[PDB]
Amino acid sequence: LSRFLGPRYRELARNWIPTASMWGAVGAVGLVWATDWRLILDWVPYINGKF
Amino acid sequence: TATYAQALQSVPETQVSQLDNGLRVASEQSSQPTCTVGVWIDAGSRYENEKNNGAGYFVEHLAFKGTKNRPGSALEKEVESMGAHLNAYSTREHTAYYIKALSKDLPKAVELLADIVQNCSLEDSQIEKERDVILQELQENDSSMRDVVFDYLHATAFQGTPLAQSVEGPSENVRKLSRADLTEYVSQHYKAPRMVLAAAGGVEHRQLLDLAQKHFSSLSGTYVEDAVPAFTPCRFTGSEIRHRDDALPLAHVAIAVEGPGWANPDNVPLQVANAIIGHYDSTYGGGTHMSSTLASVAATRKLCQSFQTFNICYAETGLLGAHFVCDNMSIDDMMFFLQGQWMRLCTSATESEVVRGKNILRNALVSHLDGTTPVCEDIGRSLLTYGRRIPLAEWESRIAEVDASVVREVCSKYFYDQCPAVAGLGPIEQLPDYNRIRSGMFWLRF
Amino acid sequence: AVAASSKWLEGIRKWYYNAAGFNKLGLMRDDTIYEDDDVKEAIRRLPENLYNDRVFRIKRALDLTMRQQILPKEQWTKYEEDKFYLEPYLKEVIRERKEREEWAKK
Amino acid sequence: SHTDIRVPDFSDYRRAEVLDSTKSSKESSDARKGFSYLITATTTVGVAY
Amino acid sequence: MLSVASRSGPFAPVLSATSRGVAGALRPLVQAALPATSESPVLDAKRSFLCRESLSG
Amino acid sequence: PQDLEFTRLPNGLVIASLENYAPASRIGLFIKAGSRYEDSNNLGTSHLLRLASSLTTKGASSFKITRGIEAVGGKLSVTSTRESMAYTVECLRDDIEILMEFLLNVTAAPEFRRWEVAALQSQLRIDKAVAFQNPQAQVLENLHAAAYRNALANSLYCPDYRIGKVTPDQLHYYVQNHFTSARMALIGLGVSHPVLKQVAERFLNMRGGLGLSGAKAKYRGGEIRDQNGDSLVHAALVAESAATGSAEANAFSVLQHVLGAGPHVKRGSNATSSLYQAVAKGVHQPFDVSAFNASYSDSGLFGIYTISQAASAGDVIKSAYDQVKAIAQGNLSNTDVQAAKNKLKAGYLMSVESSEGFLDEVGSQALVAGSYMQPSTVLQQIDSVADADVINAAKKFVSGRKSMAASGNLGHTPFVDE
Repeated sequence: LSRFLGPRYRELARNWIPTASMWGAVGAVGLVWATDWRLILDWVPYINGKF
Repeated sequence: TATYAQALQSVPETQVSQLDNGLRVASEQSSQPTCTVGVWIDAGSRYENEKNNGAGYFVEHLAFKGTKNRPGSALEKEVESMGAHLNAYSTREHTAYYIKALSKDLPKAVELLADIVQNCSLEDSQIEKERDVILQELQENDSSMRDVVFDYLHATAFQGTPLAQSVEGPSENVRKLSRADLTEYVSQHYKAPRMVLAAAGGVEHRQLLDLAQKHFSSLSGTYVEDAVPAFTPCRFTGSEIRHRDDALPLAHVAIAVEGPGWANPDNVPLQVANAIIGHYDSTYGGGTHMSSTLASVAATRKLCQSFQTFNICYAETGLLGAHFVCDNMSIDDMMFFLQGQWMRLCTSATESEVVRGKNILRNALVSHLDGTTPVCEDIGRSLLTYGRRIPLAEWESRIAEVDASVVREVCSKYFYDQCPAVAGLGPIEQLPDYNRIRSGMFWLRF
Repeated sequence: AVAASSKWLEGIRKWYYNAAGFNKLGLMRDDTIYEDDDVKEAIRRLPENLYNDRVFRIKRALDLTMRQQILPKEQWTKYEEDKFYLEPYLKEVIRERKEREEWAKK
Repeated sequence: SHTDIRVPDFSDYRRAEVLDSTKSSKESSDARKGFSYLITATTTVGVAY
Repeated sequence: MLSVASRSGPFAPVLSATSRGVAGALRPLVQAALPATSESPVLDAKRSFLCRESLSG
Repeated sequence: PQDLEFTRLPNGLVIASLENYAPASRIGLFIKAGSRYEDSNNLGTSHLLRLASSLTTKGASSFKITRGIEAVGGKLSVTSTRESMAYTVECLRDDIEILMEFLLNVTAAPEFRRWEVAALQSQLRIDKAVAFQNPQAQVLENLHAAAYRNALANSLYCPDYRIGKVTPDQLHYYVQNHFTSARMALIGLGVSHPVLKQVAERFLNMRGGLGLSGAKAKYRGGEIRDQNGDSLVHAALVAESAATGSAEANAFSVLQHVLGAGPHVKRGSNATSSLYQAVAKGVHQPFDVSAFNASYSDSGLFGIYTISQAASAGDVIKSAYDQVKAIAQGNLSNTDVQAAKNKLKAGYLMSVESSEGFLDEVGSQALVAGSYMQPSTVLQQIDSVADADVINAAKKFVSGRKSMAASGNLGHTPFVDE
């Protein structure tokens, strides 16, 4: 398919993949206190967040 | 058949000389029976204070009304009887008088120009006749909406500086300028180190230099009664003027950020960028297919009558922005699409856009220098601005080093988190609030 | 593009034309197309006599389906009388869309 | 006329680094537009309550 | 021999692709403008008159 | 150097090229077409043809013409008179071969598709209303309708009843009968002469000769008055003079500059204009006055043009007409004739300075006369005009039958028989 074909489609997606960890890692930090992810609160020694 | 590169080498060069006065004399010779010769002066309304703001424009009116040697209409009879033309203008920075004549009438043409700028009469009966001509010309300027809205943009971007004044001055100064205020204006600002004698066409440089030595050598070429102006810069202020008048059929809006001065090297990639935004008018034949995004949108939806982008430069500062005309229900959409094109160049600017914008700027520089009158004006105003004439081969090597990452860097420096200056003339109820305009300068996702 | 199956594959085309039943409602093949953006631009470019013929044929078929009825068999649209009136206008609209798309990536 | 229109004086509202009408405000603008601006940023660390 | 613009007075319109439409040569002939109150009115389909045709580049 | 290279083709086409060493190039195609060649059933076809240069051709779509010219920074413009049309292309020196190909598709193989022509009909209304914001434009279209019965009375703009009704079959018929090779000239300015010629042998398969003879124009001594709400009165008063390219046409050009043909000094009082001085003796209010000169291939008009206030319009026209009567009865100095020859000489050399004025000047000479003449020859024909011929051209105006057109508040404007 030549649906989304082109060197233009991955050129704006070339300069956005630095700020497309604002898509995935922001979801990874968007589920730290909304979820209480238990074994990745010891990602840091800093969060003794519940007593 | 030569190339474009070989044709830039065979352009004739400009020869500059100087007198003991300090008066500069420049020429470009090219094989023609006609010529244009004139005088360019560092004078303007930014050198006036609040007491004499209409002084330099009043003097330009009296320049062809008779001198000491040729009184009254005897100057007009001499120019007309040889088939020559005589013109003038005045900006905020410059003043020019020039003659288009035949190239064998050059000794008579230089003699008339030296007599205009040195020995003008400024008699009392002609001064009282000239007030009513100027007062009627101010009322005619109020009907031109484009001239009013650019006077509003200077008055709000440079609020408490000399650069906010108008060229013509207010109407109360016009009623009260005496003969004494005009003679002080000439002896202070019409000085030989601030003047340039330029010529283009069928001229020899050696002939113009000897004509300048017998007609201009009695200019005071010192700094007697010392009036060398301590050049104060002028600051930019983000602000707004709104003039609401619902009886007018269309609305005029101008918006700008602070831009670079004359000798700043950022000027060349900033007009590659303005050539990507472009201009539009509804008498164009190319609409909905045009390369510019703002032009193609305004033709498809019928959003405006016209728009244009500008690059106004002064010695240390400038204005960088756009002007458009539309109806009363289209102001919010046109401001939305224009601000979205500025943000799309601060990021995201592509290489094929920059190739088109470089080709536009090369064509606009060559097309301006066509004829003896625009070549002569480019000589006389580049020696007051850069101190030299920049040849066409040097403009091309600066244009050739612009690419897409340079355009992204210079547009982010001048546009992004900056406060604009806004001017509007009615019916402008749908012109957005300044907080909503200022928040349109920073983007959401980048 | 096989010369040995020139008549055989035209028998399957004529069979499928009768198994589909827009000809029983008095419709042509280009009446039944799904109207996306390229089809809606081709309808706007039709001449005024071909536009008015299409509007009446669709209205008569919608009225038959409301009543759960079909036309008499002598009024059915024949297979070798079906005019592809929309196909030259649609091939030109699509060629213009593909020209604006090679330009946007080159 | 429209040349009788000028902006009235705004001196008793300006920030203390733009009262001078002759300095061209090059570096007194990016080192100025920050007064009410971590005000906006340290607000949103307090909204973490 | 020559043009209609040399022996001046009969007028000409232009259309461009990227520039504005112009009418005539000597239609805005002047020293009707130095005599007082010659106003160009506000328009409903208004145009740019300098129209990039004399730009500095 | 390399002054001009002039060449007739065996099918009648004229090719002229001058080799500059300038960074820009210019190509122009000049055609004997325009509004004088239409009749009463297709009025306004040549105005719509002027606005249709970006439409789809056989070699390039309307998208590729707009995008392909803008990609190199070029321009495309059309200019028209009552007797000619001109198609102009300009760009830089290395891009001129691909813009020459776009110019040949527009003029030699256009398509006039139904939906594109129908979408362009509303541009006729926008283009006419922009032009008619100048009061000079509608006064000069009424003046040609008052002066002729046919074939120069047709307007440059489409009539109002006709907007919406110009058909694609009319556009195909107009180009087929008027865009032919014996009516055309191709002028280059930065291109060599061999390059333009093989360009020219790509439009000769059709259009082999002369297409349609136009009707000879017949003079009518009419009058058209247009009352409206403008603040000033515009009026014109002419008589029939002489065709272009004659010895009597040079005498009317000198007579125009004796009387006054526009100002030389910015905000000047027009000290050498004998028309302006005679009006300003008795009138102490804002006015303007000029001599009008229009020269065509088989006819011409000469007269006066006044702009005045409503209550003073009769005084301005009568004093301007009396000054021409003094020249016709012998009051003419040789000092005023020599000063008028200088303004006519200097104005011709200044109008050929730029590339735009030089290309139009070669194109008019190629269609009207079929040759090129150096400006040294043109300057000697002006020198040969005598004082007896200037007086004899003012006698043809005074005793000739008049035509008139006026507009504004016409309550004090005289009628043409008064």
